[PDB]
Amino acid sequence: ARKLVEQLKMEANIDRIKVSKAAADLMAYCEAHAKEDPLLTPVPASENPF
Amino acid sequence: EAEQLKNQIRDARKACADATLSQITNNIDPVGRIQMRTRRTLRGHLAKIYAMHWGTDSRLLVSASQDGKLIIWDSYTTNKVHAIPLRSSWVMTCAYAPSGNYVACGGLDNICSIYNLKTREGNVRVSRELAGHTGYLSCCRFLDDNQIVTSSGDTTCALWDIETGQQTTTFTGHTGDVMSLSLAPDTRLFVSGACDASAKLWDVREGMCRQTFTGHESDINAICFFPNGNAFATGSDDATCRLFDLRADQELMTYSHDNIICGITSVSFSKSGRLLLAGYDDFNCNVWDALKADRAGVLAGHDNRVSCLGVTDDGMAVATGSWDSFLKIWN
Amino acid sequence: VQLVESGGGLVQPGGSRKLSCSASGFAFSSFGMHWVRQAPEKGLEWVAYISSGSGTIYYADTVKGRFTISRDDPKNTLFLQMTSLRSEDTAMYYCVRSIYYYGSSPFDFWGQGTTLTVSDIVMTQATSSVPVTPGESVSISCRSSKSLLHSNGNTYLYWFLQRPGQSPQLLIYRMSNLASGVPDRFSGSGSTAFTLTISRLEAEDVGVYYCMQHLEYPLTFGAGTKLEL
Amino acid sequence: LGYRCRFNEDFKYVLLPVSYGVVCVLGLCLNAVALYIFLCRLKTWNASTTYMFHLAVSDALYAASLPLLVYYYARGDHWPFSTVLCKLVRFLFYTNLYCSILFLTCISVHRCLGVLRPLRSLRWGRARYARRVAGAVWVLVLACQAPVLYFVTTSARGGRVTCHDTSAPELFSRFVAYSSVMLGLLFAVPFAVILVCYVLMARRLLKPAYGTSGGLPRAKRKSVRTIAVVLAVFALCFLPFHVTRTLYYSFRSLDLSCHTLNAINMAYKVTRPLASANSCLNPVLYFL
Amino acid sequence: TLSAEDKAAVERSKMGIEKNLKEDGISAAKDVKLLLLGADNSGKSTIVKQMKGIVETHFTFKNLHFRLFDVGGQRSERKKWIHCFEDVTAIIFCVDLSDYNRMHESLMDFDSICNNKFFIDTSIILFLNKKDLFGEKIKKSPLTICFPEYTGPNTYEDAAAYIQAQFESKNRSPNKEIYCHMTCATDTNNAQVIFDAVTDIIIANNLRGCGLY
Ligand SMILES: Nc1ncnc2c1ncn2[C@@H]1O[C@H](COP(=O)(O)OP(=O)(O)OP(=O)(O)O)[C@@H](O)[C@H]1O
Repeated sequence: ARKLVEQLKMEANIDRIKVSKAAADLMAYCEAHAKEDPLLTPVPASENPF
Repeated sequence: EAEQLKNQIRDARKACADATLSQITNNIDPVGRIQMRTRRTLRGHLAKIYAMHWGTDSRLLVSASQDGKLIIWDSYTTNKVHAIPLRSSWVMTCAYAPSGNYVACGGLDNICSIYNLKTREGNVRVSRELAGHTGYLSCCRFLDDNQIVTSSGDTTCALWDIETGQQTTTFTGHTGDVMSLSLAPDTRLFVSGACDASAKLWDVREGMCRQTFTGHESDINAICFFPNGNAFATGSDDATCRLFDLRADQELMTYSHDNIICGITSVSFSKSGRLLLAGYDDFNCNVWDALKADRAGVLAGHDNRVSCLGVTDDGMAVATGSWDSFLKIWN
Repeated sequence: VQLVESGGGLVQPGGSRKLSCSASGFAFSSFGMHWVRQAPEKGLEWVAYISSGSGTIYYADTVKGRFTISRDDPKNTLFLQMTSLRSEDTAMYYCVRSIYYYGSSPFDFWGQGTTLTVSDIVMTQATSSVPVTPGESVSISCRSSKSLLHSNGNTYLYWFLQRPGQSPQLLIYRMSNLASGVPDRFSGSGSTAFTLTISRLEAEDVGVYYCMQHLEYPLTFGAGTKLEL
Repeated sequence: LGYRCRFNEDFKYVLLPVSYGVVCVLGLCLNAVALYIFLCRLKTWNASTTYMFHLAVSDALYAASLPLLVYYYARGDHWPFSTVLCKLVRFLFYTNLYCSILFLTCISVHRCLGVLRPLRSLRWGRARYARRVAGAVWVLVLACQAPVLYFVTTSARGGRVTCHDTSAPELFSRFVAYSSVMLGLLFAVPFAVILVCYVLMARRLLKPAYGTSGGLPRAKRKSVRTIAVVLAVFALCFLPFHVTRTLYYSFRSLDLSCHTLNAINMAYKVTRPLASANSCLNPVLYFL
Repeated sequence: TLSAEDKAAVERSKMGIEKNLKEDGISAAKDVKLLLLGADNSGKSTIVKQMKGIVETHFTFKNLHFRLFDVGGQRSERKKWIHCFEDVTAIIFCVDLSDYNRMHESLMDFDSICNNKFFIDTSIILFLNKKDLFGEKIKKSPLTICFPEYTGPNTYEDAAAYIQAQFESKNRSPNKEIYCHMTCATDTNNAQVIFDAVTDIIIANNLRGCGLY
């Protein structure tokens, strides 16, 4: 049980901050790479490998 | 003391959650109906296909099936490049080395075999056989040509040096069978989902668990990293897909519907992380908007349970395997 | 890997002889096989080809009907039966292995040829003899009548270096594709005027350099470009 | 065609039109929906599904051949169309009637082999074999029913032009010989093979296992019930029709008093609707 | 196909690799896959050794290549790898008739296995071994120690029929069938019993697949 409580105590120090920014990070990653995604904006058949 | 620590962790989780992801995301338009059609169909496998993996060149893929065959396919021209016989037909996972010189597989044999693709004799031969896991092999991913991380049903995950053939590290702390693992883009951390309905983030260099996530109700069957590397998604046997965050260290989004009552076999992300693809037991594969809670499309080309799923490194295609012994590439 | 031939000798005009290739150290059945001829005028010439599993068979424009190429995979032997030998057949023939799949390197290994005595897309190598200065980088070029850049992006120009008293070595299989076991100082580029560049040239690379094409079934070698130190 | 003994046929001009029309409508609808399910609800076929598909297409073609016959019989045995049209329609009629019988024989043999030699006749690659068998059956029945294209013609009777289901009245001996040969080859062998297969397969199915408990399994009893139902339906639909046609042709070749010829005419042309109705009954029987 | 090397690659894929795939598929359809289940010291090992991670045992009896997969070495969760043995011909379940705690444990395990969703249409060959030991023990001790609701005679045949009826009571699927068998350590016709059982199962599979219902 000492190992479990020691791991739990060490797991306490994470400095979790800004859940709103934790969502805005995924927002910004999806926004900035939107044009690079071929599935999001389908490519023409001339430039499609398939 | 453990209960007090858990209560402190819960309080710290609640202290940060000022805004829910569903509220902020309402200001952008959805992706709409994602129209994706089958382009190729690989028709060489006989028994049920259990795992498949893409190569980093986004043209070659490796697939594993119950008939004891590792087949490498040319996705563009449908040609089969290699056919590797397996000693044990009960393969549950397969991997492609980032360089492209090696493939790996494992299953109920409790052995993670490694095969050499580029030899001098012109045939693919087995390079190393890694042993030490007590339970079945459920997932394996290369770090490089010499390092591979495996997960097993003995509630442990391990890191191996292929040349040495022994476990460098053993990751311990799960109480249920570990079902899947996913590597970070930098290959410095990974997440493993277990049968204890919990996901744990690991440190390959340190060798100890860093964070634990306890959102799901049943056993987690599939995990996958977000492309940015600070988030991941899970798929469990309660018709639910959930999105966690490493920094916030709690659940962020939930991907479920009332009409969905079957477990999730595989999950995968897109290049931008906007589309979350998940295979189900409805014999289908539902495309989810990651930022929202709304479904965006269905990959209904399979007549059997979809067992494996993945997206290419350039994001131009999606390959889905299933128990109907076929692989389909969707664009 | 080891390809060894035999059955070479003096042949009277109008006679017949057979060439045999002995192979070991590699999966013979998965490899397609070649026969390449070199006259004593330092010119390589392709003769016949057989595919893996004895399927597709090709013959040269000058030996068709006269020659026959056959193989048996269980015995790991490749045969070449030639009938009514002419004075133009006085040359030494090589046994070349060549496997074909996505990303493979064809023409990778060459055997030790046996001499025989009997008593398209043209490749241009205008440079014939070039003084080689050790320690100084050199450049070797080749020319083609028809562009080798195919629609699938594969430009089939091959590079072979023939050491004196030795078989050719596959330096480069497709353009800017360094082969296996070849030092990194070599480099290939081009389009159609291609070029092989050897940065920081050292010793033990003196020989005759040839350029080859794999676009069409009529397969043509280049003229002998020689580096003399 | 000035026959000595003129028959009395008033039943036919009412019975055969309505029967053929109802059978045509029902069989066309059932075979259309059967092809729809066999081509859309699934596209993975085993050695039996191909046989059912080919039987369905034979039944559909047989039903499609019917509108000309119902029109001709409802118009009082009058033919207003060309000779080649009626030759083709009779050829299609008999070709599909015997093709359905051959496909039923194939299904019976397949079931009897799946029960009597289960492991051997089941664990192999057995789809191209079914396709080859179906193609061979199609080719054989087409080559066998080709002579009716030559045989069938038209001939007027004092202002009454009619189409001959048999040959012309002058070449009747050769048609009778050919019809007897075809009756033998394409009825007696398939009927006997179907009967033997189903009887032996039911006999095997009645045998209990070793470690079984209770009575016979519900599967092994409903299978025998379906065997008996299929065999009885086939017999009722085809055996009286063929025996009546044999007696009809034999007594036409060797004449008797007018009463006997009228009676055999009545019997044969009231047994015709059963052989017609087998085609629409087949999808129901093979769906139940 | 538009290039010579592409032509040769397509020829390789369609002529060599597909040839080996077809040959492997032809040679892989001759075998019979059987799952082996039971308790510890229940005779499960001693019958598979008499005929002869995961323990794969194979033998040929009547031009049939039986493959018995002993999964008893798996200490992990059963509900995570039970779907792998979906296409098995049958399940061979071994039950020891000597003791009673393992008897009730085997009742629970048989109930769990029989009503599994992946095995609704999968027949079961149930073995009740150590019958000599069971009779020798029951000639001096009653079966009421095991089943308190047992009201029949304390004789070998009546007791054994009661246990056999107890196990078959767990079946609630009409399509499934349990092929019970009484065997001992010196019994040698077990392979024959499995042969007739799998023959019957194959007959029932043909009946199901022929559209005869
Ligand atoms: N021996 C006969 N005596 C009198 N009439 C006959 C005789 N044989 C045939 N017919 C008449 O000839 C007509 C057609 O002759 P045919 O044999 O070609 O047709 P069928 O087989 O008898 O049956 P259907 O006439 O309905 O098509 C019939 O309507 C029948 O009335």
